[PDB]
Amino acid sequence: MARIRNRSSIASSGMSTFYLFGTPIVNEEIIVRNTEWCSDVIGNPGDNPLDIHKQEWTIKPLSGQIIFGSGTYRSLQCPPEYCRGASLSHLSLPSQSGLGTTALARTNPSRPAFNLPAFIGELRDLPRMFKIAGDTMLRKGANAFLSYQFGWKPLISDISKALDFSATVRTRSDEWHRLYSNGGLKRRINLGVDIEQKKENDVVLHSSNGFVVASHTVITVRKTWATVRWRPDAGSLPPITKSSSEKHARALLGLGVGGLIEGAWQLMPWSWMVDWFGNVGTFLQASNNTIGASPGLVNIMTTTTTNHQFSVKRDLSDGWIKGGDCSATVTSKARSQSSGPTITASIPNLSGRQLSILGALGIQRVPRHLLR
Amino acid sequence: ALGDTLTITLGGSGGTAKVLRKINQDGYTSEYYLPETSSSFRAKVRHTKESVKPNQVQYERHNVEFTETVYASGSTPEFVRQAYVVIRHKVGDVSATVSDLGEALSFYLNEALYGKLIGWES
Amino acid sequence: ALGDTLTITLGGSGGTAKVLRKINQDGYTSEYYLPETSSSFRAKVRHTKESVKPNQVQYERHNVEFTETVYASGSTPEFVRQAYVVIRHKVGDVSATVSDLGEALSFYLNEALYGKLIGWES
Amino acid sequence: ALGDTLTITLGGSGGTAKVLRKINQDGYTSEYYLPETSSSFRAKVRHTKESVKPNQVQYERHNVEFTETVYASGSTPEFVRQAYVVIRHKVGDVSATVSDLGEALSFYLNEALYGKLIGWES
Amino acid sequence: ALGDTLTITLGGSGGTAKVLRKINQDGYTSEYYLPETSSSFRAKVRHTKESVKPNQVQYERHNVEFTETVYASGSTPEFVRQAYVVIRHKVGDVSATVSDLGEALSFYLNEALYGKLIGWES
Ligand SMILES: [Ca+2]
Ligand SMILES: [Ca+2]
Repeated sequence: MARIRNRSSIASSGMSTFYLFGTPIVNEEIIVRNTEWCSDVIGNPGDNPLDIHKQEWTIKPLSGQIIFGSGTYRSLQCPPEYCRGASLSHLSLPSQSGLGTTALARTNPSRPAFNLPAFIGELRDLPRMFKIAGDTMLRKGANAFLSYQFGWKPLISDISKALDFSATVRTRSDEWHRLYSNGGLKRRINLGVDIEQKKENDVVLHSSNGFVVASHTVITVRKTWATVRWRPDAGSLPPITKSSSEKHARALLGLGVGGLIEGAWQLMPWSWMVDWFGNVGTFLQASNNTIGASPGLVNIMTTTTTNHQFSVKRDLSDGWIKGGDCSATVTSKARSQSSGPTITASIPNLSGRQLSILGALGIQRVPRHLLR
Repeated sequence: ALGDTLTITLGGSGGTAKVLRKINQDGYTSEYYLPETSSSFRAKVRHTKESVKPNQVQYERHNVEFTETVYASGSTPEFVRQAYVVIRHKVGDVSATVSDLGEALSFYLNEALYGKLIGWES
Repeated sequence: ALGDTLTITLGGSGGTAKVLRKINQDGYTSEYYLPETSSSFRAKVRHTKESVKPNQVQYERHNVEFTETVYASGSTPEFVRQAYVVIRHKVGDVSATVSDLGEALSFYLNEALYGKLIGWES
Repeated sequence: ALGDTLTITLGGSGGTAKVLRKINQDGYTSEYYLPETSSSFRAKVRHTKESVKPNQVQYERHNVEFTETVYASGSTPEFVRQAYVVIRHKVGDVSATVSDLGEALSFYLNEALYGKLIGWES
Repeated sequence: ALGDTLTITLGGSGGTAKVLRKINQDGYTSEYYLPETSSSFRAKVRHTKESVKPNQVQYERHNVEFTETVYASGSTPEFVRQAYVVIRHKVGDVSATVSDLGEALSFYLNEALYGKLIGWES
């Protein structure tokens, strides 16, 4: 729901009196009324526009007195009556154009990715290689594949490397799935700062108990920035399988060659490895080492502020009048929403050391037909 | 998000409707309660996963229970009546077939079969 | 339940009214929060059931709590003012009697008697 | 300078027009990139000046590179196609005749000459 | 920022306008460049903090630098010209007074002063 709220604070107040016949004929009051009003939206989880209009004052009260026959007038600690209007506005500034499009164009995180190795095609086939090799060697002893400089130790080294790769890909998948949450990836850009100054002259500060004129100077500042959140498109995420079987497999491998010679090898988690290797292989080949993404809405925030400072001009005032310096500040803030044409980006998944783990696994030197 | 109230119709579609009220909500768990003169009604709903066995495809398990406590009267101590159901299937299975299984179980259970079961007849 | 909003009227009937709303719920406990320039308000509601022992009657306890904290100003440090009431009764007893006892407690306590208790006389 | 995008018309005049995006910038270096379903386009600009020597000539080298790579398909791995040009001259040289030499080199290269060159015709 | 081009009018407001072009930006550090047949124009802007001292006030620094190089001609070797300003004041102090300082200095300097100043006068 959209609500409009108004709120105010008292800045200063004072008293001014005129005596005649020894009587206070007029003793009128003066108030400074700090004012601000805001608009905001609540009850909707989605980001909403909002804006603020806000103003304050800072006044050094007048002082002094003058005497006449049976009558006087005095403005001690009396803030100037000029503040009763307090109407102020920001200075004109150059207009911005097409901020949303530029932000969307510059913010795109698509960038090239690491090249996919050739063995990723065979990635799905690793488990039966190892199973059949171990089974044949156990059936016919270790003498097998001595012609190829192969044995128990190379096999265990290769399977350990595969488990390392599996855990690394698992952790990376966990990280991607965490990223899908909490609104996706956020980025920020800056859209410049505009500063302008001017001068003003002959500002009447008081119209009773004499007259007061003061100089005027104005300062204006504007900022502008934009933010967007890039989130992976649903369904493009990698497999997110949890993994405690690898701990068990590593525990078995610690038994050494002697353990695997015993009934230990029949405890390998072949089915899990086959399923997950096939899933990851088909996913990697489906994509190209990348996750897709789409942009959410684009927002722009533009704060604007100005200062209005005065200095009392003493050449057009009654001699008894002293002081009267004052300053004012006006601030505004805004939040607004925009959207652009559909865009899709690609972000690398794994790079270098991630994919290089098993690029030279030793079992590849045996002909396939013996295994196949 | 079943609603702030749950309706229990004892004796099937016959009647005797009781209305339970929400009490506690935490960790994908809910439970409702209603006191009466001589008995109390309560329900519970839970969700969880199993402990993975290193050669095992993940499952999810769903259960809901009804409990009936009767306060002690005379020389007879208090006791309780309950009846609950649970469902189990892999993570990421097709929901249509899993749901389809279960309505068969509901259809099988009725007055006559409950009468047989209470008779220790297997 | 108890509604999303809780209203407290300082000064009793015809007094100053403040409004509270839900922030979190857990373990049969819910509590609310309100901010104010020189103070703040806290509202809490809790329920509990005493542990089961072999041979004696089991009890269950309900508690509600109001408290306001006045932010420290100058020399004066932080301090609070709170008041809470609890009801304890057995699991199976009739509700009307407990309600009547609570109503008696509520009716007995009034402004003048609050002042007299601040008077320290027993 | 260099705009937010770098336009490239592969195939010479009249070809398909692509528009790379500004993606990185540092130390007089900037680079443009664009992703595509079967391939990608890469364009970077670099500048460099050699260090000062006691008695030698101070030279400056520009570099511009286009790079094109196609993703793997089946058993065929990935491969990349690129071509870059450099210009070298002293710090205070006359710019216009350097531009004339650049025009000469650009004009000499044409599709026919590229065809002759790739055939290892020396 | 302030833009990508800066105008240098040699001889004050007399004329001879020169337009440098932005070449780089690294961490609040900017410099523009422009080559000419017999000269090169370059400008630099920098902002920075002093080393933090446990019990001394922090200071702002602004630097604006102009330089010029004349290419070797005949037997005359390379040589340079430059003129730069520095402003120092504490962090958070009033900006307008600091502006008035510095611009007072800028008003003080004029052609006659440089004519005298270059004559080693003091
Ligand atoms: Ca029945
Ligand atoms: Ca059905």
